[PDB]
Amino acid sequence: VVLQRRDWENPGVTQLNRLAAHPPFASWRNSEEARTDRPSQQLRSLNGEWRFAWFPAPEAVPESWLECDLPEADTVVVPSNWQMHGYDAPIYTNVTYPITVNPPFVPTENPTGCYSLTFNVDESWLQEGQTRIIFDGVNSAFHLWCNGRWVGYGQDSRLPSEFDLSAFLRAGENRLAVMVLRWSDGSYLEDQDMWRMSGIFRDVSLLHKPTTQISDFHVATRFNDDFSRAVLEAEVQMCGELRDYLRVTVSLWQGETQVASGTAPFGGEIIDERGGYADRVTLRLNVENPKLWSAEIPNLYRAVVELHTADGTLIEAEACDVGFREVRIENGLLLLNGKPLLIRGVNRHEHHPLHGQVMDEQTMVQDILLMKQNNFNAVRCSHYPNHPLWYTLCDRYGLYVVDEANIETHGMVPMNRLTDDPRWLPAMSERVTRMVQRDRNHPSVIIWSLGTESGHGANHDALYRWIKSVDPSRPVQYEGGGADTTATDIICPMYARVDEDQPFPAVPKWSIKKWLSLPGETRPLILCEYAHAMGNSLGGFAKYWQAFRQYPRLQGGFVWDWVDQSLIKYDENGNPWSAYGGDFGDTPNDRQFCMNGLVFADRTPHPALTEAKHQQQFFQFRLSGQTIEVTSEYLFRHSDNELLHWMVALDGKPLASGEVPLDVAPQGKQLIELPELPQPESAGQLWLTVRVVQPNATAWSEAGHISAWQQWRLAENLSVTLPAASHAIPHLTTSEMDFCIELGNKRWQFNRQSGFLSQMWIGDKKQLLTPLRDQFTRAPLDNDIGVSEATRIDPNAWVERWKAAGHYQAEAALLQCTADTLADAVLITTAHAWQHQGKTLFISRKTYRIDGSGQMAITVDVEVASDTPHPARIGLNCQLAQVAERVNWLGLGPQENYPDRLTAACFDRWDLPLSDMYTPYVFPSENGLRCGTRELNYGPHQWRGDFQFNISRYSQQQLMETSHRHLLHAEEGTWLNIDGFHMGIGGDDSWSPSVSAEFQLSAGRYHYQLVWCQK
Amino acid sequence: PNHPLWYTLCDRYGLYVVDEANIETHGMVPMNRLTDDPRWLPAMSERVTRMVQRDRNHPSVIIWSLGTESGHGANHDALYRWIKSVDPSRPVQYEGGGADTTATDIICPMYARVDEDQPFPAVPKWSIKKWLSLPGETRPLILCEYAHAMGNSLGGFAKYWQAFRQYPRLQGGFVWDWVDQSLIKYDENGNPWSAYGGDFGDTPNDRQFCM
Amino acid sequence: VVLQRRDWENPGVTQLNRLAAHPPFASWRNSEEARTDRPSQQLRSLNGEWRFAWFPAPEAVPESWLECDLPEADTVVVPSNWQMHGYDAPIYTNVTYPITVNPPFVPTENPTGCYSLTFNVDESWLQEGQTRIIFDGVNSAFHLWCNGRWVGYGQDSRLPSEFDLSAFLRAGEN
Ligand SMILES: O=C1O[C@H](CO)[C@H](O)[C@H](O)[C@H]1O
Ligand SMILES: [Mg+2]
Ligand SMILES: [Mg+2]
Ligand SMILES: [Mg+2]
Ligand code: NA
Ligand code: NA
Ligand code: NA
Ligand code: NA
Ligand code: NA
Repeated sequence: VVLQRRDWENPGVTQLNRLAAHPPFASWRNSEEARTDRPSQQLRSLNGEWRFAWFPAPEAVPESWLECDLPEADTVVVPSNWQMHGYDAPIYTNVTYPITVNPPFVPTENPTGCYSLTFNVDESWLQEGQTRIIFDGVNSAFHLWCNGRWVGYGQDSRLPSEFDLSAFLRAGENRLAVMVLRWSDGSYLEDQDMWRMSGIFRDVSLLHKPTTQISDFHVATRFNDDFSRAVLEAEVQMCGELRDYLRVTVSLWQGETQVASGTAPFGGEIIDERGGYADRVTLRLNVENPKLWSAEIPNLYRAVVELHTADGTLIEAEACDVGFREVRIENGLLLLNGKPLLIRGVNRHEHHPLHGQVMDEQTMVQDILLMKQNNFNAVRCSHYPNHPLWYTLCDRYGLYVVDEANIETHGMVPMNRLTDDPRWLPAMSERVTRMVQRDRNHPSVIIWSLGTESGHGANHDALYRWIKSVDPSRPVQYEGGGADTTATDIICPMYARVDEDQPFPAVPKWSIKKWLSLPGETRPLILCEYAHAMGNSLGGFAKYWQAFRQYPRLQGGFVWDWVDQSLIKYDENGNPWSAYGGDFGDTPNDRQFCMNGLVFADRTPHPALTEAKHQQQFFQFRLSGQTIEVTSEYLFRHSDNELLHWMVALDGKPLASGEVPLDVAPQGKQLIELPELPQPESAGQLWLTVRVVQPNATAWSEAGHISAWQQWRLAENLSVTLPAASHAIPHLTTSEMDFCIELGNKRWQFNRQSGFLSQMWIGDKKQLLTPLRDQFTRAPLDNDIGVSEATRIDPNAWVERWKAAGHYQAEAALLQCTADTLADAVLITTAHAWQHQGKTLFISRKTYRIDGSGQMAITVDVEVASDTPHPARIGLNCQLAQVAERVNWLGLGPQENYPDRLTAACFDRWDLPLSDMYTPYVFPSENGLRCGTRELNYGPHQWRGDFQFNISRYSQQQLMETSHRHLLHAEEGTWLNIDGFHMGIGGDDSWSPSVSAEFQLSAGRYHYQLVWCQK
Repeated sequence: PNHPLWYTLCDRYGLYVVDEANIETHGMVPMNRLTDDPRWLPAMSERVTRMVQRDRNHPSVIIWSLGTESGHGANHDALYRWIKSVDPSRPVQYEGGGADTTATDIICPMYARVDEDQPFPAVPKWSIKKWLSLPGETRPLILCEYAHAMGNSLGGFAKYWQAFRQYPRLQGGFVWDWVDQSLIKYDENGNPWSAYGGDFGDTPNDRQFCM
Repeated sequence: VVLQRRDWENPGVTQLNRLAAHPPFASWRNSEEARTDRPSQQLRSLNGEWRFAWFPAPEAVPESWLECDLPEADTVVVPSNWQMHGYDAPIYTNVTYPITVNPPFVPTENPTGCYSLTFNVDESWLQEGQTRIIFDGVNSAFHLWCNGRWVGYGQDSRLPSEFDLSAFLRAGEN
């Protein structure tokens, strides 16, 4: 009947014989083991080596497989995605469905994973009680057999499917057969922008419960006005035979101390004309001065739920961690424990570069640590319920969680075609209701989400109300249909900009500041997605945080996103490389658009992470005279693990430093008076830097962890002393093709046909491999290219405007090249025009002054045609012959920083290996820029001025021609790009121009000056 | 939902209609055991949604009902909101769980009395005059059932109508009910007689309570 | 698979292959007929004399009934309640369910009404367009076959269940 019914092409069948959803169970038979959360003899893992065979369709599966192991099958580890063992290709598509849109049907060619396990069951498990199997995650649908007999069927890839195996099992050896389908009608609700994989990718377990059992329990905590008193309310349900001797005890523990306890027989209050629930009981425990849970101090208690007889014989115990906290929206503000939150959030998919969508504790812990170390306090489960351990870890480490139903129908036209259809209400309801039933006792979950990108349909309204009715403790949000529909308690837009309206028809994205005050609007605004961190991105991040801090009802947002969804492939030599869309033969695909993370797949930070850390700081600073004002943004905790280190330096040379303990109340202020600083012995700019340091290790950070910093310019003494007059006078030599200048062991050559410096000599060793030429282009960033889908060739994108205007094609045309001998110098004057098909794009006018001290002063004045698209940069580039080990600069750093992403960078003297001056974005682009640089040192060379630079073994040309970072090859010398000016990188989104007007190079006329010398 | 012709005739002759979903779980213990269970939401939703989809163009239909005697479950709230979203032109009413829950736009009690309170635990039937002015209450009151017309009955009918006329927000009600549910049986001579519960060998039965 | 699935003991299955619900249709091919609400040639009634047999359970239904009229069956008027034709007793109960309260299960002794009809369809309906069958009320659940082939299943006693018969119909007797 299984092949005949085709349950995987019927949205009215989402399960068969599946048990009811419930909070995490372990069926402890000892209360102390429940209290301490130790392992339970009644909960076994079936994880490990299973048997697996791949088939192109369920019709290709032999009947013998149900009762006997296939000899051709392989032994594979479970949990796994079968794409990660190479049985078929993972597919990366964003919006467009990986299957033809013909609901409820899927392709007849539907990859089928046949899993099986031969395993033991002890006789004691079968002599009494109930033995069930739990599949925490099967993608996307499956039938289950046990000992050759059909058990049931399940859909929804991201929540546990449980089945009663009591009547199916024998003492001794037993065999499970699991037929997993890659595609089902469930897939229509699973159109997340991620790799499309399949298999048994989450834990498999066996759970033994007694016949008379705890079948459900809900924990609620309510508070008085000042949170000095709480009532813990615990509703407990049983299954089995009802009896007068039955009792439930809920006890609450803080460490080894029992704080409160209540005991009652079964039988709820009368609720209607037919009485009440005889199979339910509600316990109420008073708790004076509860320790409150927050992401700042994750105070937890332990609730133990004992099912027992009147005289104390235990039947079973369940338990959970309890966090006493209230979440409510009042007067337009989201309040936690009566205080308005500021969400420093990030979206986090479950992704591993080797294991695919299988999650392990180590990876989860690594993520949480990195998130907290970088000043995140919140996470969004984009876009499905997570591995169950995730919530336990967020409970214990302290992160706010948006728990989100596994519903996305992005690729439908229009987006709400299914979600407005009552025929799809049952499938949708189970994704929402079974999530709430599983996760409702986790304190870390503060907000429910109805899913993502599924338009706004009547089904959303129905399910919104269901949650509000079933769990009044948490707000419900949902972004679809314009982010402010009747199905959301919070205005939760994606990539709405700070000041700029994007007034799309029907679903406009208003400036977030504007959105709050639209006539009749009163709700809080928290972006469910913002600051798209794809490649070289997070330009404009500081603008969001300034607005968040200024506007009470702007309460933050969740960055998109945490980790690049790249996957490891191996080349012919067996060396690993990072792969994206299309690299597995998957087609259609959306290329690099799966890589939007603040960290690489292996959790190495992108440069943008530090910009997020700095903007998300919990301490704010002001300077007035000798006084630093420190303001705490903590809502609950005092600064009891913080000291302020301060340092004053003169152009990188340390002058004075000290330490002061921080003693700041939540939302409080502390004034720190700096000692009288000694006056500088020379010219230059004094800089004050402050860092907040955590002396002690925490659960989430090491001793000496830096949590916050800030810099200010102090006194400046401009240099008024002229350089010591030189005896020597540089000599000019003139040929038809060159102007050469010589001074001691130094020589400069200017090509009279090109008009550029073609060579320089130290001794008589050549310094250049390529001439020093103007550059007005950059290897395009992902933000420059501006595509969310591989098929789109968008004329509006920056890269396309540059290409169409001929910026990449423009050839320098020489207008002037003259040489004059001065009293103590040689002056070379040049002028070039860059034209494309008769149009003058740019004019560059330069002077090079070479004096007797060996310094070459370059003055550059550029004209940019007002009607050409604003250029990516205004600078010079050359390939140096030198390959040196180190780069030393006085400027902003140490990490990569761009004009609209430089707030985290500090001004100082930095020294790094050359390789650190390149950022290995998996899709190569312009990278490694450092701004506000007054001095750069590389080998024998020094450049001085006020410029931005990048320095690497890769030319802009190679970077723009190369699609993968592992395909890059170090070129002969060192490519140097020195920019007078450089365009913003943007990032408000990555599929439309996102660079703010103040960071575009639109001034028309540009001036910069550089001194090049040998040190 | 009735035979489709009923709505056509009510349109043309002129009667106001409460169109009601085919959902009643009276015999459950407690009454909301199914209607508060998410497993039964799909079956319940089709009884509501497919009614609205059929009858939403009939002018005679002025109010939707979520069914009767099924307590008050979270499934009622979901479906209440579904209707309000899909068809804002008609109020939604539902009596279960005490006649004034979050799943009803109209206080719609059954057999609430004019002056006399019946303060049952959980689901009290207040005096209708008193019900209207309970703290915070602002909704209209229309009894979905009153004046049980069983046998020699309708004593005190005038008392309802005096109150309906005096109180603006007491906007009437629906008598229980129109027609006796008696069935024709025939005796030895082939003479017809009116039969009720039990007269077909049906057991358990509730006798004349169908009339 | 019909007897094996027991769709009538599963609240997750309320229908199979049932068409979307909609307001009353008549598919007029003349605008003046639509305006005046006169009969439509495209809306036929199948009310009248049908064949009927009673069984104590669906397991008792002979497989031959799918493709051939039962000789022991009676000719009855439809629409009708079969209790009113004396096939079994109507039950009057108020609150207490007529069956043991054990959701989603019903008694094994489940009175089964086997209705059948032989009918002709005019030629032009076979060549073009979509032909559906509408059951305005069936109490309480039913499976449907057309020319021996299974069509679908429906619940809810008080709303129409509609099924596309286009791929099932043939020239002559159906
Ligand atoms: O709006 C979105 O933009 C992201 C683009 O990377 C990603 O597709 C998210 O899943 C989606 O919610
Ligand atoms: Mg299905
Ligand atoms: Mg999407
Ligand atoms: Mg059913
Ligand atoms: Na704010
Ligand atoms: Na993406
Ligand atoms: Na590139
Ligand atoms: Na009145
Ligand atoms: Na009655």
